[PDB]
Amino acid sequence: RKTRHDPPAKSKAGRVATPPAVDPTEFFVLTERYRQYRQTVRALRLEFMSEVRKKLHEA
Amino acid sequence: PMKGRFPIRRTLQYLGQGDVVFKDSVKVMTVNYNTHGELGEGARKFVFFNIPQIQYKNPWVQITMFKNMTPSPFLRFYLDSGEQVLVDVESKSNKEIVEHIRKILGKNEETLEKEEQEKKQLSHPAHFGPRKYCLRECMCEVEGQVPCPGLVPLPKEMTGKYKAALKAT
Amino acid sequence: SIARSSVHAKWVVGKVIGTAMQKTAKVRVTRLVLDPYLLKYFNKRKTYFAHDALQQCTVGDIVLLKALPVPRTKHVKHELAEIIFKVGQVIDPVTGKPCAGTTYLESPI
Amino acid sequence: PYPPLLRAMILAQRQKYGDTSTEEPMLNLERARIDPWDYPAKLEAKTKTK
Amino acid sequence: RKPTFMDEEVQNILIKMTGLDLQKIFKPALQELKPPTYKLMTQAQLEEATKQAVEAAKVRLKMPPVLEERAPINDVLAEDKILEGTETAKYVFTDISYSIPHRERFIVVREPSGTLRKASWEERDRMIQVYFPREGRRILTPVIFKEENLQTMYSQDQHVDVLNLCVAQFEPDSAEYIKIHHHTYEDIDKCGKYDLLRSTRHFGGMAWYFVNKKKIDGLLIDQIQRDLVSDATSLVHLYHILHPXXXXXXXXXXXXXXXXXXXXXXXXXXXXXXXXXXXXXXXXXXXXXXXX
Amino acid sequence: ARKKVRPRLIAELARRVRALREQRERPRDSQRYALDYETMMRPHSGNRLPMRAW
Amino acid sequence: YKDEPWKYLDSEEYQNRYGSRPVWADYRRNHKGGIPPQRTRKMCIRGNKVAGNPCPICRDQKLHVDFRNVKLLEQFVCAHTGIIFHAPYTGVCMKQHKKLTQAIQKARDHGLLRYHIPQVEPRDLDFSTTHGAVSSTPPAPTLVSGDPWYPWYSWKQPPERELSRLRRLYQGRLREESGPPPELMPEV
Amino acid sequence: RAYRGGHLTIRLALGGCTNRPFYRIVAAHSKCPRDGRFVEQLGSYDPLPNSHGEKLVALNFDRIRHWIGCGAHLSKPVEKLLGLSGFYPLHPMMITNAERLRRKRAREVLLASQKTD
RNA sequence: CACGGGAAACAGCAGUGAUAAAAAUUAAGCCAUGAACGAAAGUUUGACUAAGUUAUAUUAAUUAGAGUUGGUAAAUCUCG
RNA sequence: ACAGGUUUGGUCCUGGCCUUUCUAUUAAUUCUUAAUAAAAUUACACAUGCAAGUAUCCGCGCCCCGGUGAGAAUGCCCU
Ligand SMILES: [Mg+2]
Ligand SMILES: [Mg+2]
Ligand SMILES: [Mg+2]
Ligand SMILES: [Mg+2]
Ligand SMILES: [Mg+2]
Ligand SMILES: [Mg+2]
Ligand SMILES: [Mg+2]
Ligand SMILES: [Mg+2]
Ligand SMILES: [Mg+2]
Ligand SMILES: [Mg+2]
Ligand SMILES: [Mg+2]
Ligand SMILES: [Mg+2]
Ligand SMILES: [Mg+2]
Ligand SMILES: [Mg+2]
Ligand SMILES: [Mg+2]
Ligand SMILES: [Mg+2]
Ligand SMILES: [Mg+2]
Ligand SMILES: [Mg+2]
Ligand SMILES: [Mg+2]
Ligand SMILES: [Mg+2]
Ligand SMILES: [Zn+2]
Ligand SMILES: [Zn+2]
Repeated sequence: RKTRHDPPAKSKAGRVATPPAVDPTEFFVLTERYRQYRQTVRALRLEFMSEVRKKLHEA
Repeated sequence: PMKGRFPIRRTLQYLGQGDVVFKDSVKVMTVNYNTHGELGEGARKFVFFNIPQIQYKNPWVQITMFKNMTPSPFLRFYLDSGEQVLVDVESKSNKEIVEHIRKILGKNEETLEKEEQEKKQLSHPAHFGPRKYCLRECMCEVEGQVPCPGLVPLPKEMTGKYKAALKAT
Repeated sequence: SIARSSVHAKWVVGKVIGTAMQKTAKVRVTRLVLDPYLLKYFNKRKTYFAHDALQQCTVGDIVLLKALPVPRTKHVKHELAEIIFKVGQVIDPVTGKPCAGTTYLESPI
Repeated sequence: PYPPLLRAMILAQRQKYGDTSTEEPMLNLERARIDPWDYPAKLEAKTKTK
Repeated sequence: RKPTFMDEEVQNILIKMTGLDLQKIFKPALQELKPPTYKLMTQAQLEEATKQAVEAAKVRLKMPPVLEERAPINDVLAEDKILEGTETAKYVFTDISYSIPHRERFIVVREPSGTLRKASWEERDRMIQVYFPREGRRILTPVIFKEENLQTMYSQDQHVDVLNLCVAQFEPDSAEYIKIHHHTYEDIDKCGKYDLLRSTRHFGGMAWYFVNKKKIDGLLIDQIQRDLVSDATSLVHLYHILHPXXXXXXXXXXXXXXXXXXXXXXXXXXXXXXXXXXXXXXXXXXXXXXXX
Repeated sequence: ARKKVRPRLIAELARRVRALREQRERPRDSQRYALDYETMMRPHSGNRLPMRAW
Repeated sequence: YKDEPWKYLDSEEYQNRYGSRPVWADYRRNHKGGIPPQRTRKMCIRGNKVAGNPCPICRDQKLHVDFRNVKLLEQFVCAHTGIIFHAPYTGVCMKQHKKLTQAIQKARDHGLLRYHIPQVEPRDLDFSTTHGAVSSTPPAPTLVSGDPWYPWYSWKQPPERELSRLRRLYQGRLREESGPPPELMPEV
Repeated sequence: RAYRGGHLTIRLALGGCTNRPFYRIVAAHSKCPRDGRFVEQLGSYDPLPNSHGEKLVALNFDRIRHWIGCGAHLSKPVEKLLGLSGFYPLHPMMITNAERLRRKRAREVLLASQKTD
């Protein structure tokens, strides 16, 4: 890979990222599916933390 | 080995066969014995045979020996708690010192088998890696799976240049 | 309960080599190390510095060294715990009577 | 509703343990609350709860 | 009633029936040979070494537990039919934790139908062999258990090796285990070859397929052919335990019981061919008349 | 034994140097976040703002 | 001779030539020193040519490599250790070494050729079929009513205010394509 | 080696014989190399279907939930596997890619029936 | 050890002089994985994937050429 | 090492040197194809291209992967 102190390309300069298109149905649907997803997952995570506490402090 | 007058004790086998293992409290061990007498006899025998086995099995434990200081032979033990154990060895047979030391600070054969079991479960059959740590490696090997392309060149389709020559054209 | 010394040294038996510094004993420690070629154990020695409060150690003594929780100097990791054998004066731990070599100076009766 | 394989797991272990109560495996979403991404994050320090 | 192999009656009787032959028990193995070690012994120490050889031969004579046939398990933990559209081949997920008993493991399958189903017994077996490799076990099923190979092997009188094949390769409650076990007992029933497995640990399998299938024929005839009275009487005792209420059982029991009485009565009330059992119980009796 | 004795004096020098020069040359936010509106180009950071932010 | 192996090994030509001794009994390999190159020659038989002093196997073309003959494939495997012989032991070329290995393997696999199979105890120690993994669990309240396992496996068409603000944000870049998910897959 | 930062990450390390890939579920550091050093082996994955047509995955769930229990992050395909397994909820982009495929199947059934005409 | 000084850095991927007994493509994509950001679609990645070049090593056939023939050590005749 | 040749008119003894085994480079002679792997003289100088971006600002990242073995008896192991 590159490094901090390396010079940037001549072809990378005049180019800033052009975003991908958005679709409303799919998008909102996704914000929800994901919202709920990391919801149940951040739940199972705290569950696993309770597990770790249990194993260790019962050790 | 020829030289030495009981070379069988410089064997690797004789070092792993002799059994006493020391607790985690025992750190220093002093052996104080006498040169001249028929009353120090088995002790010198204990030095000349068993100290080898002890020491091998107990590397981090310092063992020392003092000759002809005190008129009668003994063992001294210095533990982590500052507990100083004293084992009087006089007319004792070699084996009696062995098994009495085994008695005082041993480790239950149970404890040993449990510990070694803890270390054997550390080696897992299911994993995959270099031949050093595990058995199987890339699963070129395992039965139902795909034979890896070194041994058995795969069908023409599954090749990358086939998929690219088909995608381009 | 935290008081520790990171040194493997936690307890040692060692001879007293020298008195040459103030309140500090120079102690010879002797371990059995295995030579892998011959399969044979020899005495490898290490010179340890110890702190004595009494300045009590004559040269040639047998001394029990206790680890010090916090190092004093670079070279002082230890404390004289107890004197196991005094040089020229030894009391039998077994019978508690004074001795020189194999000779009881004070016998029973 | 605990995810299918993990549900079968909890059911199997509470079954082998000797507990026959068939009650559903209910998970609590109580502490899982997440702010949406427009929520400004405080830049101060790391809070140490003593 | 509750008769089973692991009951102390069936166990002590199969133990006294099996017999210990230290020659067949401890046999030359085709393993890489090492040089023999020697020692000089007293009489006492020779008897001690004998009792020791017998004591290890006991644990070598340990019988593989017999088990009835498991019932194939199909259960669906979940369904999502949006995942059916993936159109990919089966995913198989296996739980490996060293502590968990292999009966307690979770073997999972996700199909192109996008449903979560539990794997079958043969699939569980071959997965637990892939990820917990065990020696004697072939992940892909052996060609040797085909009937051609099996029969060509039986001609070689190798029955103990096929029985041993099945002990390692498959599982005690599986289908093919009981299949080729009972098939083996069949092909030792047709050739009268029972005495092969005499000193073998597979004897219990013989007596416990044959007391249930209710042909005690060749076993009793080969027991009174070798002039062993106590083994035929103990076999009749077994058919008396696993079948308590029947004509032969309670009649030839309540009437009277001994070697001659119970053996001759369970010879005439066991009707497959009683002529050979009565002719052989006539033969060991005339030869018990001649030698004494 | 294992003993490696060796000084490094300029390992600290560069630290004091970089730190003091850092606090003295620390950019005030006036020129820093200052932006050229036509090119959408930051003179200070050389960082061109994203296409959704114009 | 055709494929049938037992024919020549029972034969009088064989019993005359090799006698009762094994094949390779009289064979000797010729090399640069007292120590033979650590694995023998690749293939002795090439194109139409057989090279020099041929192997015990391939000098006589009446001998066939198959998994059928116990007779031919016996002497190339040790009696007492029951292990195959590497090519330097016997003297056979390596092609035939590999062919013999696969042969003897396919011989032991069909039960034609003996080997040692040890006593191995049963897999499990205790068998309990009673576990919740083996026996069918109590299928969930989400299974009996056929419900998707979570609220979000079912596609919900969003409110129009939310979608029109979602257009209001993305206005220049927006690609708006209706998202109803046709329920059954198949196609040509 | 010694890094500036980074997290414990459960991911897929790629070993391979080139055109027959094989994966190892592995507990590691984020900034260390792909197949490189790791804390503990967790599981494995087999990309190519076998004689019975089965892509094979071995997972250790006790240690998976111990490491996820100690604050580990999971990679995208690790959530594909753990989601499909049922130990986790199905990832949203599985159902999203589902939707994409379903709609492209209807659009191309309509393409097949527009071409047949 | 870089505050400073010489001075203007491929010991990243390609490629090029000089030098050495030592000679891969100034090649294609982020499709798989890992990484960086991201709420998220996703964007980038000479890591990597798939190629391309080489008898440098194994596998396999389509492919026959090299060394040797006093002794150790397999194998020789007539001339010069 | 299962050892072999080689001191003397000759025999032992001591004793090096060499051969027979396996691997890697380069070279000379030859070489049909594909597959798998590995690709390396040179801490000598470097033409041209590219290897760090992402993202509603800020921010996060930018020898992390990757290269090399120059240097240092450096260091493995173990607190
Ligand atoms: Mg500077
Ligand atoms: Mg380069
Ligand atoms: Mg650079
Ligand atoms: Mg050049
Ligand atoms: Mg590029
Ligand atoms: Mg390649
Ligand atoms: Mg070559
Ligand atoms: Mg080759
Ligand atoms: Mg040619
Ligand atoms: Mg010759
Ligand atoms: Mg001379
Ligand atoms: Mg001469
Ligand atoms: Mg002379
Ligand atoms: Mg020479
Ligand atoms: Mg070359
Ligand atoms: Mg090269
Ligand atoms: Mg340079
Ligand atoms: Mg490195
Ligand atoms: Mg390196
Ligand atoms: Mg030095
Ligand atoms: Zn492979
Ligand atoms: Zn040949």
